[PDB]
Amino acid sequence: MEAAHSKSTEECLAYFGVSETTGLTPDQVKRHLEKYGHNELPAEEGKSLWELVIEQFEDLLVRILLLAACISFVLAWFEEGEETITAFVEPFVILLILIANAIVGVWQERNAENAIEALKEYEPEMGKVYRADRKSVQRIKARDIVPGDIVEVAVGDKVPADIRILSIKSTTLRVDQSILTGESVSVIKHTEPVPDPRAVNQDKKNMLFSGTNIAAGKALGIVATTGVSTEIGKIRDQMAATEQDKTPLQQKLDEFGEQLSKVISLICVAVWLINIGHFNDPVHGGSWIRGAIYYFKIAVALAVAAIPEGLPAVITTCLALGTRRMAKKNAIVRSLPSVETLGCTSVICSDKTGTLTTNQMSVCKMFIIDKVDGDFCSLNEFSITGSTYAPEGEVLKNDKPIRSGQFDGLVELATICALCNDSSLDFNETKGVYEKVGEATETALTTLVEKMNVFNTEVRNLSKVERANACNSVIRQLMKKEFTLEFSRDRKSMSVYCSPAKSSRAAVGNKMFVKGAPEGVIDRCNYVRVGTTRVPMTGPVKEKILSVIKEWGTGRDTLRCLALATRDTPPKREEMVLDDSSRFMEYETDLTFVGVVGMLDPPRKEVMGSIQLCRDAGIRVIMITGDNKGTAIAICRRIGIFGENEEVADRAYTGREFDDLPLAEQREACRRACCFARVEPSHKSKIVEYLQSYDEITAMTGDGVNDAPALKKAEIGIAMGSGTAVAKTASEMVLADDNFSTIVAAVEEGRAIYNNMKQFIRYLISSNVGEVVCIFLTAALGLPEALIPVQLLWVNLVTDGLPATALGFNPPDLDIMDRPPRSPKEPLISGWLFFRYMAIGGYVGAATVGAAAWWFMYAEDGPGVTYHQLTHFMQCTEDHPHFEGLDCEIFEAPEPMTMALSVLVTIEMCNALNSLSENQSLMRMPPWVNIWLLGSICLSMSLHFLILYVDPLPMIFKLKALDLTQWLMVLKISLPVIGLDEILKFIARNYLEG
Ligand SMILES: C/C=C(/C)C(=O)O[C@H]1C(C)=C2[C@H]([C@@H]1OC(=O)CCCCCCC)[C@@](C)(OC(C)=O)C[C@H](OC(=O)CCC)[C@@]1(O)[C@H]2OC(=O)[C@@]1(C)O
Ligand code: NA
Repeated sequence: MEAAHSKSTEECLAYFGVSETTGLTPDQVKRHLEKYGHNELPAEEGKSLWELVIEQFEDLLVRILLLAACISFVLAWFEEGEETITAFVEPFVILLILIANAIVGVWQERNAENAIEALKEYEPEMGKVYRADRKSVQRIKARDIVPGDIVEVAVGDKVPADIRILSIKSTTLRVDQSILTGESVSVIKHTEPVPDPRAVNQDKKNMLFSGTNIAAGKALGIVATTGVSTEIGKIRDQMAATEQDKTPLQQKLDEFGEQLSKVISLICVAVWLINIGHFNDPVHGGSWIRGAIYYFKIAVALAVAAIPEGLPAVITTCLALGTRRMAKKNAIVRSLPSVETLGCTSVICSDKTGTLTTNQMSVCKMFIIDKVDGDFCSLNEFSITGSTYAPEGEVLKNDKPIRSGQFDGLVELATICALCNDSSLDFNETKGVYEKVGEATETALTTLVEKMNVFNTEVRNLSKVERANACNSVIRQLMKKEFTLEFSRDRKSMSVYCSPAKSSRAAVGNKMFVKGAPEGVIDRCNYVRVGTTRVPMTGPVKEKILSVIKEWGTGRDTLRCLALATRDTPPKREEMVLDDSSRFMEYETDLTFVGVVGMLDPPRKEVMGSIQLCRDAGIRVIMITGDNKGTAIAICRRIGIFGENEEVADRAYTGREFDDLPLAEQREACRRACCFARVEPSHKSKIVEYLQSYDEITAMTGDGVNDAPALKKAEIGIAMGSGTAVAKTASEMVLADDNFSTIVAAVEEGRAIYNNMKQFIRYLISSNVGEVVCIFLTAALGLPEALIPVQLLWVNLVTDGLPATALGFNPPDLDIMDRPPRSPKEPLISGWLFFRYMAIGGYVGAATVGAAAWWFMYAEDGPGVTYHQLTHFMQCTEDHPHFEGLDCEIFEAPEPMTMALSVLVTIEMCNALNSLSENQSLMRMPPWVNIWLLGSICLSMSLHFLILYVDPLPMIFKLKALDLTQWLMVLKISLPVIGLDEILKFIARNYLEG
């Protein structure tokens, strides 16, 4: 039964055909188990180790590298020679990267925990049932529990399934439904049916939800639903059905792989098309076995030259360090790729209480009735100082200190606040401050009566701990609390039944003290306290009361108002049913209005400016609160969301108003709203969807399992540090200090990181562009290989990895938050920038190839080989007289490759400096603006010389130490790359900035 809350206890027992006294028969247990299944959320997909390794080879680029590893392995096999010490090195390194890449991918899934499995933390192992096969209670496995089962719970027990309460054996039953919401304040349950079939869980006062705890009491019930059909199971299904898209960077990177694959293939065809002329070569002569190895050697090199092998490592490093940085700013980011998404945040939906505000309640104002004389009326307004829970403050009338005891109305006022209260104070000796015990709202009343002191009790003589509950205890000794009628949202109030102390043999003198929302309470007030006297409630007076309430709540005070009334003649104790909470409003009628208290939940000191930062950054901020629409709007105006005098009729909605709109007007409302009050449980997810329908990168806050699907759906789900474990696991970021300002600080940091990420991404890919051209040129012209896979890998992983990493430490722009959010579809390289790297790559490709060609020709250490024979170097071993001179093995010399490599390295060191700013020249933004970058370049070169001198290394990379003259030639051809980019930057700054 999904609607068991609306059904009577007799109807639920009738439905399943079960006896409350005996329970389900063994046949019924069988039939119900087979029908509804076991009481458990389905097990997650057990991704095996082998299946996990395979996923690491599903990426397009790692498959290309895998293919390039195979050809390299085959070529390292089928070869003539005895020097295999530098043959199987190349295919082994490529394989090592793939394996190392596969190791990391497995290490992540090993440590990653999804929120769906975090929900299984809330399903207990055991559960107690009554079945017909036994007299006493039998504790069985909770998964074996079925709908229709008669279950028993007690204090400490974790509720095994969604249960319709049948009988409460103890006096009262308190349940901790904190895993659903955030308020750990235990709620009271009953057995009477809840009329509304479409009632929310908060109002289902006769249900026990799977996962919650019995704070107090012991009761018997019948299982309504199990497994995924429970409230927590229905949430699990929503999360499982929620499909989270990849971050914009991941979508661009994936796009990059798709296109890099095409290019790689295209080039291969191009190389073949250029060498079509080999079809006109005689079949007799030459070597088709050496001609094939050449075309396969350059193929392997082409792949390695294309893939930014070091990029996924550099990205991860930047994010991990940024995460550590954000952690110090109270922002705990859980997913590394979410850092980018965080910087693209266009809309931030934050809860008010605890985040936008301090959740530190404090009574600021209050008023009683001073005089009612016909059409004439006067109130007595007061003000209270001190915003802390400490009993340190005074009461003022017109800014003048007054004694509360001199007002009879205020004595009754304080009496209500002390007795109609389930909270208290406690001075912490460890911290040294007064902390709250219970609800923040009720505790604010506890603090108030300590400041008022209507009886002028000697409180300056007491200690610090005894000072906490002083004036309260004085009032408690006056009236004896018989019982309390709990709060309920249907009547929005609570009350306490009290009898006088000195009254052992009497039945006359009882009083009821009511508190709650002003509207409902005042409507039930037929009388008015004027000091000790009482007058009938009249029109003009009632309006005078409601007006001030409207002013305090909707004004710049933004106060939450509570109405306090007393029932002078409460119904007889015997004529009251304390189990039927439906009759409570009736019990709280014919009241006498005493006064109204106004309390403030002050906004954080940093929220005001943080909101403004968002306005500057084009980030819309939406408030979600429990306040009424009027107060909600007022608080928005106070914190700067709304202009103090701007129209907001179409920018603020209640949950009910939002439901009354058609689906078309709902989507429209979300694109312009900034304030949601009294929101219904399903609305957070709905709002996110609508925001996503406008392609908004949405941030969303929450702290309970109720908000879990919304947190998972939003691009950046945000959880509170004081929040639940499931909410945290369902989020992308955790606010350690629960502060809204932490969010904004995180977004700014998110922008700074991605800007630097744009740099080393474009820097590394730019290098790969130049490398490919080098491989293409050396294949098109038919030149000996200038750069080999082993060398290119060292560059892309180490030599260029260090400057790339350093580019992630580039100083952020000063106008970071003075710019609109970045469009997710904004490409990393396009337009004139595409042309720049198109030119730079062409330069690098020519410089590296040219440097190798320079050694074969116009070099002293090199031969006098002409161009015509350098392109036909594969024919020197056969057609000797055509190229008579030196040995044919000189075409495999290590010197020209070192010249190419050193040029590649040097240029990329220069291009790293060119990557400090996109358009700003080095004359405007010097290289020493980034000290980390300069240090990285020094290290990269030190590692370059490392593999040039340390004997085991230059053999592996096929390198030889360059002469001073040769090194000069490297600088002659490398350094002017700065001038080239400088010109291109100059063209961008003066002929494109429109
Ligand atoms: C490693 C070497 C090059 C070949 C390369 O990256 O491939 C291209 C390709 C994949 C794109 C291009 C490259 O285009 C070429 O260089 C083609 C010329 C071929 C010359 C050879 C002679 C026959 C990028 C690299 O060119 C330069 C000019 O910047 C820019 C950009 O890249 C980005 O925006 C960064 C990716 C996150 C992408 O156009 C990108 O694909 C698109 O989806 C984007 C948006 O990605
Ligand atoms: Na999410």
